[PDB]
Amino acid sequence: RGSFVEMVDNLRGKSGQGYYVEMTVGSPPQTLNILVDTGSSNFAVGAAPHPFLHRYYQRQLSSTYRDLRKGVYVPYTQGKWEGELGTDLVSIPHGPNVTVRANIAAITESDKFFINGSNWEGILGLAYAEIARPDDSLEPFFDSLVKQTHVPNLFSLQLCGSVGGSMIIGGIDHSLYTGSLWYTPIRREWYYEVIIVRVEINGQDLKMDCKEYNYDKSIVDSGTTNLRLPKKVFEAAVASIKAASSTEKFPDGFWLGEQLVCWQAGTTPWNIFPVISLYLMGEVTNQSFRITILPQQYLRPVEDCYKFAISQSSTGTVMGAVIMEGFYVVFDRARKRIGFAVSACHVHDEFRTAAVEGPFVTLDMEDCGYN
Ligand SMILES: C[C@]1(c2cc(NC(=O)c3ccc(C#N)cn3)ccc2F)N=C(N)O[C@@H](C(F)(F)F)[C@@H]1F
Ligand code: NA
Ligand code: NA
Repeated sequence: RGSFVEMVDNLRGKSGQGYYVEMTVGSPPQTLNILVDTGSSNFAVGAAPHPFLHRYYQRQLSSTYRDLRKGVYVPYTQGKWEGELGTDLVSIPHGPNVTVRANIAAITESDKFFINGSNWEGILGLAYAEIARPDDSLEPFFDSLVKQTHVPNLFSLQLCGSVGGSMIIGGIDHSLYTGSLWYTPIRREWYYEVIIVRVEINGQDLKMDCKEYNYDKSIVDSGTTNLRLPKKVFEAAVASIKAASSTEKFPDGFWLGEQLVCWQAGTTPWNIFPVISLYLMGEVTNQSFRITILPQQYLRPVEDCYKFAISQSSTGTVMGAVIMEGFYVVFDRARKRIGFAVSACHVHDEFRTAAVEGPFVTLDMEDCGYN
């Protein structure tokens, strides 16, 4: 408990391609790099020689593979995968010293799913059964780990924005953050859904009915890059960010992520750009706390050309790698709560850093959830 040196620095990534962990499947073990995704619930790995893949799961080499004789077809807004379900032995070499029989979707066909040039071959969905495909009877990886071993029911993520970071399975590592953790209730176990109770742009309230902030949900999602905001909130949010920064001008397409913006090396003026404050529902009645991110988080370098990484959504708020990279994030499934602390690795400057503070008094926080 509190100290897990074998797990520190067990994630890798390339900017905008996500964070992955090394895993092994089958006997003998086949090593695969696997995207860490708290916004889905399937363990799904490349199982056929798609040209984008460095490696793929070869069921025929595994003596412990068991076929479930059942297909799965999974579309998303862009792209899709189809695969064959079964189970096999899975370990995490730089995770707990255990092996579990987990469900695995062996991906046999995909479209716009794998990234050309990336170093990962599958996805580890860490969310709950309610959104597993085909349905909630396909037990997700984390559920199997907890049922079959003594690994405690929690994990935590430190994403460092050549990306790296730490996934601590079964605990928290105190060297990964500073100050205190503050917890927000997981409103329902499907996605890691939470409730945003107030939003401030450089300490000015957007002043919306807070139901707008969670229309139709807000979730914590390591498998998305952007901070995504419901359209109505996104519109209010950039209007207020535009106003805060208008001491300089950007093309308008910029704010829709339709073009990039550039300054010449080491000239980016961060001091014009405002901080963005999200207040999350706290653990106690009428109590919230707030997390504060920097322009360093919402202006992503494209390899000095940044992309605006907040974007409108029709699926609700998505706190992607934009948010998580400032924070150490504890997915405390045993107590149905998500903890945030300042990350000991976040990208910052001389004037400002990311922040997690409380308590604040916020009344009627239950009105903020969408039904
Ligand atoms: C399974 C799924 C998903 C995630 C990624 N994710 C990255 O490719 C990436 C890229 C960069 C970063 C970063 N930083 C993280 N992930 C790619 C394909 C996917 F199919 N997971 C989530 N959460 O979002 C859904 C969606 F992508 F469709 F929106 C989708 F359900
Ligand atoms: Na257990
Ligand atoms: Na600490």
